[PDB]
Amino acid sequence: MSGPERITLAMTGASGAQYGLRLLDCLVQEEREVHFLISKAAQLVMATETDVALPAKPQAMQAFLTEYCGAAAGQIRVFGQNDWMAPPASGSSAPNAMVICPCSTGTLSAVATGACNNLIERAADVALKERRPLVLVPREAPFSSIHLENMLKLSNLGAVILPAAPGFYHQPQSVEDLVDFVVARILNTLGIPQDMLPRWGEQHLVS
Amino acid sequence: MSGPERITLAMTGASGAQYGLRLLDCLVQEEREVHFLISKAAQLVMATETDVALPAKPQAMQAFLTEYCGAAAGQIRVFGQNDWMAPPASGSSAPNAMVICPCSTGTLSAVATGACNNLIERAADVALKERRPLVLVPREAPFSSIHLENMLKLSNLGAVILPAAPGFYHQPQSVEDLVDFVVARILNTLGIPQDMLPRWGEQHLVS
Amino acid sequence: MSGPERITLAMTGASGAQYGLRLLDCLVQEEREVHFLISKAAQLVMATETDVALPAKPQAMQAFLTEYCGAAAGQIRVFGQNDWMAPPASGSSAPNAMVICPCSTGTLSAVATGACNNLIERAADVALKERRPLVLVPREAPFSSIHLENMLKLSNLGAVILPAAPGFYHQPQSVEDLVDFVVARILNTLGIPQDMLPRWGEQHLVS
Amino acid sequence: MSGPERITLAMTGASGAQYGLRLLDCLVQEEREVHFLISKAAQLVMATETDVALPAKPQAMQAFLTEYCGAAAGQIRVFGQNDWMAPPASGSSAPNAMVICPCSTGTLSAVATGACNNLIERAADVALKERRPLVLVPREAPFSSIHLENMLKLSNLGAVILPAAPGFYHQPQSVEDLVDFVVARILNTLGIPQDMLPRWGEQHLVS
Amino acid sequence: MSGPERITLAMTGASGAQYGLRLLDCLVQEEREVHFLISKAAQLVMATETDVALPAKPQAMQAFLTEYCGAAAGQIRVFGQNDWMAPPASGSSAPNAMVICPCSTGTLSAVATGACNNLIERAADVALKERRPLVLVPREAPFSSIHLENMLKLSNLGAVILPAAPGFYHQPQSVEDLVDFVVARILNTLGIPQDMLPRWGEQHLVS
Amino acid sequence: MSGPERITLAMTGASGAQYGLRLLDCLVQEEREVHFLISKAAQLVMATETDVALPAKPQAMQAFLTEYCGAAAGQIRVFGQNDWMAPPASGSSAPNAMVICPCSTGTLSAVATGACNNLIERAADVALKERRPLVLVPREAPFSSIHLENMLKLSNLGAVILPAAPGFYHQPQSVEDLVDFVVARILNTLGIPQDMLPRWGEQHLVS
Amino acid sequence: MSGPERITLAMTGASGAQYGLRLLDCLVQEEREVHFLISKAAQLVMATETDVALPAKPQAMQAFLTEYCGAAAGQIRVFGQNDWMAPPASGSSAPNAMVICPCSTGTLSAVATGACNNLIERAADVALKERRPLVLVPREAPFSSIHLENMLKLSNLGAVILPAAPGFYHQPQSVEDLVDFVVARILNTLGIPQDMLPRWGEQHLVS
Amino acid sequence: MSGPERITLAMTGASGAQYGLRLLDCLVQEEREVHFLISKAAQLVMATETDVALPAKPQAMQAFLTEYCGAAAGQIRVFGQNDWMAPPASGSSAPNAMVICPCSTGTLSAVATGACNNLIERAADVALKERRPLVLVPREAPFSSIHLENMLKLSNLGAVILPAAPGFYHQPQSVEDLVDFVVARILNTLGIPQDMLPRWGEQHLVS
Ligand SMILES: Cc1cc2nc3c(=O)[nH]c(=O)nc-3n(C[C@H](O)[C@H](O)[C@H](O)COP(=O)(O)O)c2cc1C
Ligand SMILES: Cc1cc2nc3c(=O)[nH]c(=O)nc-3n(C[C@H](O)[C@H](O)[C@H](O)COP(=O)(O)O)c2cc1C
Ligand SMILES: Cc1cc2nc3c(=O)[nH]c(=O)nc-3n(C[C@H](O)[C@H](O)[C@H](O)COP(=O)(O)O)c2cc1C
Ligand SMILES: Cc1cc2nc3c(=O)[nH]c(=O)nc-3n(C[C@H](O)[C@H](O)[C@H](O)COP(=O)(O)O)c2cc1C
Ligand SMILES: Cc1cc2nc3c(=O)[nH]c(=O)nc-3n(C[C@H](O)[C@H](O)[C@H](O)COP(=O)(O)O)c2cc1C
Ligand SMILES: Cc1cc2nc3c(=O)[nH]c(=O)nc-3n(C[C@H](O)[C@H](O)[C@H](O)COP(=O)(O)O)c2cc1C
Ligand SMILES: Cc1cc2nc3c(=O)[nH]c(=O)nc-3n(C[C@H](O)[C@H](O)[C@H](O)COP(=O)(O)O)c2cc1C
Ligand SMILES: Cc1cc2nc3c(=O)[nH]c(=O)nc-3n(C[C@H](O)[C@H](O)[C@H](O)COP(=O)(O)O)c2cc1C
Ligand SMILES: CC(C)=CCOP(=O)(O)O
Ligand SMILES: CC(C)=CCOP(=O)(O)O
Ligand SMILES: CC(C)=CCOP(=O)(O)O
Ligand SMILES: CC(C)=CCOP(=O)(O)O
Ligand SMILES: CC(C)=CCOP(=O)(O)O
Ligand SMILES: CC(C)=CCOP(=O)(O)O
Ligand SMILES: CC(C)=CCOP(=O)(O)O
Ligand SMILES: CC(C)=CCOP(=O)(O)O
Ligand SMILES: [K+]
Ligand SMILES: [K+]
Ligand SMILES: [K+]
Ligand SMILES: [K+]
Ligand SMILES: [K+]
Ligand SMILES: [K+]
Ligand SMILES: [K+]
Ligand SMILES: [K+]
Repeated sequence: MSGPERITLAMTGASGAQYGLRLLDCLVQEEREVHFLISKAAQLVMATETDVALPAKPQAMQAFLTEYCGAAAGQIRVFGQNDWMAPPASGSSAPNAMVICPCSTGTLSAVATGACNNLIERAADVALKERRPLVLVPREAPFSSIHLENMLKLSNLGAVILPAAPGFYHQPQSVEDLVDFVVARILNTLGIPQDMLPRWGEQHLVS
Repeated sequence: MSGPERITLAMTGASGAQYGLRLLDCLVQEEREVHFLISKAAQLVMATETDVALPAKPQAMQAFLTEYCGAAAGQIRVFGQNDWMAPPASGSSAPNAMVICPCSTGTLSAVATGACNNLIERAADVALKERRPLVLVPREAPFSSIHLENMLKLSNLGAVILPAAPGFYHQPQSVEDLVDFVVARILNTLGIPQDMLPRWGEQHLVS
Repeated sequence: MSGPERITLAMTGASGAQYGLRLLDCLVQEEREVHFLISKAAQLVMATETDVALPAKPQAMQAFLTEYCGAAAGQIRVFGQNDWMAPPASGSSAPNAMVICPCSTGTLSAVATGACNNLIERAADVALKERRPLVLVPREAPFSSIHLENMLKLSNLGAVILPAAPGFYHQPQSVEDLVDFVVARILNTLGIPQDMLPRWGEQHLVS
Repeated sequence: MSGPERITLAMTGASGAQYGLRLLDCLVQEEREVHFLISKAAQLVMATETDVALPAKPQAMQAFLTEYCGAAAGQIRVFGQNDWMAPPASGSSAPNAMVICPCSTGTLSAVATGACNNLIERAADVALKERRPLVLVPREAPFSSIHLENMLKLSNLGAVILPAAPGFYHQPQSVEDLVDFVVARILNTLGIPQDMLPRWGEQHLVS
Repeated sequence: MSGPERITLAMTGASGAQYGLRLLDCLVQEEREVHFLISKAAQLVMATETDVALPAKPQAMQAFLTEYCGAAAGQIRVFGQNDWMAPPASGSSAPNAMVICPCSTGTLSAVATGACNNLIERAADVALKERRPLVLVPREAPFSSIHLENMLKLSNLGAVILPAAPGFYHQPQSVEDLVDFVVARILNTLGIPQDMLPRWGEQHLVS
Repeated sequence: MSGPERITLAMTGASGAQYGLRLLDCLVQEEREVHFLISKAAQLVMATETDVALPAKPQAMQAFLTEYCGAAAGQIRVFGQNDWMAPPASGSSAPNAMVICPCSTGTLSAVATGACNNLIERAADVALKERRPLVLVPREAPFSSIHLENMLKLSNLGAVILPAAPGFYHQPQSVEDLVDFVVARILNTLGIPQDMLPRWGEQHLVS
Repeated sequence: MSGPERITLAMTGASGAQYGLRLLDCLVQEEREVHFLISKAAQLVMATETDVALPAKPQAMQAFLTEYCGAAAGQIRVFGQNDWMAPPASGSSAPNAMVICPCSTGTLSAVATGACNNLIERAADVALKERRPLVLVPREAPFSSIHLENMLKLSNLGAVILPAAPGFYHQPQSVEDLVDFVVARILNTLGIPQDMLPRWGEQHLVS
Repeated sequence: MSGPERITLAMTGASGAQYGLRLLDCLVQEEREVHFLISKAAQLVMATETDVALPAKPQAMQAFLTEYCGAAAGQIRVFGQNDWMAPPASGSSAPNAMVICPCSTGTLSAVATGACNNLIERAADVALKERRPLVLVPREAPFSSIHLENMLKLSNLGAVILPAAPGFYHQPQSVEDLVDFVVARILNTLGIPQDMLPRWGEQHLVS
């Protein structure tokens, strides 16, 4: 397979819960193992913006997402916000790529400063120290200078800052097509196959 | 009226021509005077992403947009890319707010470095030196460190960096609802009334 | 009216609870709408330094402060520390000026780094990104280099750093006169009328 | 009225005393209240470059300028260089816009470093801390890196650096027309009406 | 006595709980007063890495540690994570040296940014502002650039960054000898006598 | 004795002359030798804010302060603003701690830039180069970025920035109790005994 | 002869075409060889601000300027904007001093960033790399922070930033006298004799 | 095979010679080719801290280490400190990963500054310029700001700073278990299999 076998997928409390659920679904369809983390605020976002009725506790959440996605037993792990016995908490874990989608400005801040206050933040700290892939998907507008400095610091350290800023150059017809644009770029970044977004100009030879 | 009487609206060659056309339409409906500039690349974007058949030359373009938007005679000015006799080229002009929507990474760069190679770039240079409003609406993903440094520099100088990163917390049902989210935030930034996006929590008293 | 119609007033756990209560009282007397937030540590400060017996929960706190201040029904809103449905949590809210009085070194830090861990910190993050007024009133001595760097960063971004450092040039006779000095400068900063502190030299013509 | 009711006008010892006297005259004609400060070196410049015989002491200077300008009694205040009882010395004063015209490199330095050695320098320090308008009009050539760093620091803090560098694009015919160009840009910066310099392109609709 | 009479000893959730317990034991044997703080994560580390069954609540923990160490009544104080009435929370307290051993990357971050979210972090903030000794003992590998920037900032402000990186130049024979190496260097840093690690070259006169 | 035998006490022209006079009184009561310096502006502040009728010339001022404070002959030295033969002007002098209380923004600037224009500024320059204690007590609000950069630079070089920002956590009942709070913190900083402000939590053992 | 034998004189599209034409005339009268470059925008400025009817193409322009200035055949070279075979394009050319007069903000930007988009910009890039004289004469007001950073960078690298900011201390009587002031300072900078501006104080011996 | 076929292993004169010998042994057992370099000071460390009697000259050292490790002929190359004909001296060499274990503060400095004074330092310079793996294993405590700046610079350039700071979370029972912890993390960093340190949480599915 091309790309990572295991992805840590963290959802934090920015608007755009649809992006994180669609990415989860694509990762599952690509037979990847997902270590799923979700913040309390992201739970409130998902309740507000979607009709997904996500259970609160990790085992119930795991059972629910496995069914929602059509996943295999064991394919989605769920870990709670203080579960330091989970693989993402240590750099001695097997290597995973990590994506924070969506990424709140508060989570962006914590990652940029090294605040390590829950498993999402620690997981990101471990990805950086181990030089494992780290993709942040912020959703905010305007971005203040606070936000921008935090994104620049992490981009300079090799994190990929991938704003939830979809393109329109494949004539999107629905909200889903815009969601899938962003998801496709995340999968592209990770080196995971996707067929939602064609390869630009692949068939163009000259002019 | 609340907000500026005159807006310089520059469209550059990032994906998201729909945002610039919808903002133009809203500004016209709010009885504002618009000084419209468009780059050659933005013309190619508009041809690719939309069914708007925009004429190439400024007078024909002006006639076309006046009709497209339902504007009054004289309400949309169009100026070509080297027209230094246009108001935006000089800080001795009457004051305008300026929005670059969408803003390509190349236009972002030119504004951040002071490159003054066409009227859009000069207009932005004048807005900064005169401390007149300047709003950039970049559409790109990932953002590299190049992009982020350019956005940070301009944000620190009082430009508003407003990525084309719509929210989902009003349960959007169509591409248009996402377009209108971004447009609403631009109008909010400018201090121009809009009723596309409600005032969050306006009716919430306690808890 | 001169100055903002709505002020977000956040009290955090620095010494100087008297300043925040007096400012609240002045804002109420000036017929402003106040969105009141208070941290858990600020509750402990208020219990230690004052004889105000503030209820713990937002609705009871709202009822209590409305009575304490002589406010109109609805004039003081109180929002709890995780209430993301409150106006201050979103930049799509109606615009407010925000004052953090007093501002702990920990809240100063969170605002400077963009940590967004409760509604006070998120509210400040939103004020900065929206270029809405943000006034911090730190109370600390000595200030370390940590403190000073955090204040400088925010001052450079247009926040007003207004230490709780009263002047003596109007011959204060009581603790209240010193409290009112600081409050007056906050109201001056906000553009709200006050008659506690005269306009210096207003009547001086020459020499 | 558009623009500030009160301007603090400080003349320092750069060449270009004509600019400061013409601005004073325009401000008076626009019915503004002027708080006038002049350095000892600026007195020597005025004696060298002009035929204005300015008295040395503040009351005599005030009487003289009131007559020279056709001002109303009380409209021009003059304050001496150590008069800390004057409004500009305190941020608790009524708000004024401040212009230093012309601005010597030494005054530029003092403002950039916060040196507070006379009332002009303190007044500028107060304008910055209160986020009241501050316009500096340097006259120097070449500018060294010392000069440029000082101007950049203050520009980054929201001061307007407006060099005495007139334009020629309205075909000036006299020294006075060049003086009036610079004065017009200062008044433009302050938001005060002026009809010396037309609004560029105001009548240009297309091309 | 040489060295401080009172040490604030904070244990945070890095691996190396043995270092903190051994330092506590040495401090007790040197008749020092210890103000002991421990984070929730450090409690989980101690449970995982050692057979010390530490009670959870401060009074029970105090009784337990007094017995474990052979301490005098009152010699070990224990304070909970929000106990702002404890001496370390205020710079008006009697002076203490502070050691964070072990120091997690998250606690390192909080100290470097001034986040003041529990008593350990506030205590460190107070040590820095009062220019009282502050020793951090990080245990992490690799160190990322996040970690290193945080350590550099604090080292530049006079904190001692003392990694849990034992030496081998006294031919250690056990895990305990390595633990005691690090502890000895902490005591050396604090100016407290120790005889675990000889003074290098003390008896070497020439060559 | 604990703390320095000799303190250079400089009063500059910020509001808060009461702080400097009370500190002088405490230092005298602690049998310290004081080298007293006062700026011309500080003389004007003392005349405005207090009923102390301080003579202008150093010998008369010395006689006056010796009486005002109950000092021993020779215990208060007074030196004029250009007296380079005074001990504070040279690092070859016997070592003193220096406190600038209150510290104007102009004196803060001069110390931060090394301007050495009077004996107070030179004395501070000498304290820094000799790594002798230097405590600045600024009184200003808001602090601008100018102020904050100057304070940060000096704090990074080991000066203590101690704003005149009293605490309220010992339930102050008078202006004097607030003055004494600040004075106590200065004496704490210097290592001089004081009993105005208790040691926080000294009697708290657990919880 | 004192000063350079060859000057590259580039005119760019800032207001102040009179300065560039007068400098050209003085250089010709001093028997210097001039390599003349002019941007398209500078052609539009010259048409607007002057009655010089400058031909568009380099050979016609050369013939025209030779006549306008009274120059010898071959004394004024003109090179077009993409003529890389011209001496200024290579550092292996014979050495020239270069002056950009007037210098637009866009040309200032290009030189500061190394953009090399036409022969003027490349010529400046070559002057810097060869440590040959480079004088920029900007004409703009206000200068923004963009402008100032670009000028500072180049000043730090040894370029001379000489704003078109004439002095008045030789009692100018006409627009020409102000033009000649600036020209004189450029010639002074280059080490070329001029008698338009006397040597200040040359005859002053004492006082 | 996973990971690099060739590792340049440099031992420098920090304490911790055991780490370098154990890593050498593991690399040999994993059938990797090792290019071994050792500094003169590291020879003195090995003599002091271990009972390995390492010959001084490269051929004798090679024979000795081949036997000590059970290596194949040709599997360990040894190169002397000025042998510029060795592969590590040139980026045109076949690619190797490089580890400096242990890394003295002096070698850390040389690598950070580009000092190229022996083959170890040149080899590291080549690894950085070729973007080949470079892992430094410093052993020092405290780390000064000198050390930390050097580590930060190299970490920012993509070197891995892996302090000799073992963890205790697998209940180490001997000095060897601590040595093997660090070695395992180096092998993890390099992508070489190891079974000394389990993959954290690999078997944890939920909670
Ligand atoms: C409905 C809703 C939408 C939100 N949208 C955003 C958003 O788009 N971006 C953002 O940075 N925060 C947003 N927030 C706020 C955060 O959720 C808040 O700052 C929180 O502290 C983030 O915490 P977390 O990073 O632990 O998830 C939203 C909150 C809610 C309830
Ligand atoms: C269909 C199309 C879509 C594009 N989308 C983007 C985009 O989303 N962001 C971007 O920075 N550039 C985009 N580009 C590229 C630019 O248009 C290109 O870099 C151009 O030089 C911008 O020039 P301008 O700033 O003068 O408009 C796009 C180009 C085309 C043709
Ligand atoms: C009585 C009392 C007084 C305090 N005084 C201060 C103070 O003056 N400045 C400060 O930064 N923290 C002070 N603190 C500490 C904070 O309250 C503490 O650092 C807390 O974490 C701040 O949290 P908050 O920012 O969420 O309110 C005080 C605490 C108490 C209990
Ligand atoms: C006739 C004359 C012209 C001057 N022209 C300038 C000038 O153009 N720019 C400048 O920075 N200083 C000029 N100076 C010098 C200053 O006046 C001098 O540096 C002085 O210290 C400025 O002090 P001030 O800032 O208190 O006015 C001039 C002085 C005189 C006497
Ligand atoms: C068994 C165990 C070992 C840990 N080892 C480390 C470590 O060596 N370094 C580290 O920075 N964090 C380590 N952590 C993680 C932290 O404990 C986590 O990031 C936590 O948020 C730190 O919180 P604290 O600073 O409040 O103690 C470990 C956690 C556990 C459970
Ligand atoms: C009554 C009075 C009160 C003042 N209060 C302050 C103040 O609180 N802070 C300040 O920086 N300057 C204050 N100033 C201004 C200064 O005294 C002024 O900037 C002066 O140049 C300081 O000079 P010095 O540093 O030599 O004492 C005050 C002046 C007077 C007359
Ligand atoms: C009449 C006229 C006057 C101008 N005045 C200025 C000016 O004073 N300063 C400036 O930076 N640009 C001025 N401009 C704008 C520039 O000419 C424009 O930004 C252009 O892109 C500069 O290109 P160039 O650097 O290749 O000459 C002026 C333009 C015209 C037409
Ligand atoms: C026994 C011994 C132990 C040493 N331990 C260390 C150490 O732990 N860290 C360190 O930086 N230097 C240590 N040094 C010092 C260095 O070896 C010394 O600074 C040397 O110049 C390093 O040179 P190199 O980098 O060429 O190996 C030690 C030296 C000896 C003899
Ligand atoms: C949860 C845990 C074992 C953290 C330690 O991991 P690492 O050694 O810091 O990568
Ligand atoms: C097009 C034109 C007149 C540019 C000059 O404007 P400004 O004086 O630089 O603001
Ligand atoms: C609570 C909420 C709707 C946060 C999103 O606000 P914004 O779009 O980030 O200004
Ligand atoms: C002259 C005077 C009262 C200075 C104090 O003003 P502010 O409180 O520093 O703004
Ligand atoms: C817990 C408490 C009294 C904090 C205030 O201490 P300090 O005045 O900030 O050193
Ligand atoms: C007044 C005097 C002797 C200044 C010289 O002191 P130092 O040698 O600069 O410390
Ligand atoms: C036009 C040309 C030969 C450019 C190369 O010049 P140089 O070697 O870069 O100074
Ligand atoms: C020892 C040698 C051939 C050094 C040159 O290598 P490279 O071309 O600098 O990578
Ligand atoms: K959470
Ligand atoms: K174009
Ligand atoms: K709270
Ligand atoms: K003066
Ligand atoms: K805790
Ligand atoms: K003085
Ligand atoms: K051109
Ligand atoms: K060597």
